[PDB]
Amino acid sequence: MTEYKLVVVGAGGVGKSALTIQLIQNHFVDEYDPTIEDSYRKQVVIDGETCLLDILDTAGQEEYSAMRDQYMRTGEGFLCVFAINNTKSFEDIHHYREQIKRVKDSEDVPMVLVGNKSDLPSRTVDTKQAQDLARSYGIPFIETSAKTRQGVDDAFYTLVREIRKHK
Ligand SMILES: Nc1nc2c(ncn2[C@@H]2O[C@H](COP(=O)(O)OP(=O)(O)O)[C@@H](O)[C@H]2O)c(=O)[nH]1
Ligand SMILES: *S(=O)(=O)c1cccc(S(=O)(=O)Nc2ccccc2)c1
Ligand SMILES: [Mg+2]
Repeated sequence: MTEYKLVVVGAGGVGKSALTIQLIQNHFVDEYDPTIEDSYRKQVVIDGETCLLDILDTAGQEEYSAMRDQYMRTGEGFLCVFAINNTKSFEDIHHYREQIKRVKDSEDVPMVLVGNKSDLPSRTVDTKQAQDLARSYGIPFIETSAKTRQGVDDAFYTLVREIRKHK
């Protein structure tokens, strides 16, 4: 069946592991070693079609590793994640997006900007700010909460649909 290679990038602490574990396993994890990089798998149905998702959840110390580069080159779509309560993580988005364009040597790369931790009231990044950034990159912006599951499926399936159309 059709397989999709997705990569979740963003500053440490933004919820990459929580988002991926929520999608794959339907559990919210509040204590996941931030140094663990791992690939996750799940069969899902998207628009009536069964497909296999392969998802790389990234750890900071592997950023410039050869193995990370292999996964990035073969990756087909990228979630760029920040937390809506952490301005620094939002400021960092350009760094992750720049690395993707470099490794793929392309402007036409499926990506979604993800604003996570939407269930937290102490917001510091406005949705309008993130939509403007998303617009400037030509990508969708999806609000998520790994805790409540808000937008989790939407974020990953939107990326899959982007890849599906890109193919
Ligand atoms: N309230 C809330 N906490 C979250 C959310 N996503 C992640 N977290 C928490 O943020 C911390 C870091 O998340 P983690 O998945 O380890 O981030 P990573 O470093 O990007 O993998 C953990 O304490 C998680 O419980 C969310 O959507 N809502
Ligand atoms: S890894 O051990 O090279 C690995 C584990 C599971 C799946 C894959 S993959 O062939 O599907 N490549 C990939 C690339 C980007 C994001 C996820 C998976 C590789
Ligand atoms: Mg993690």
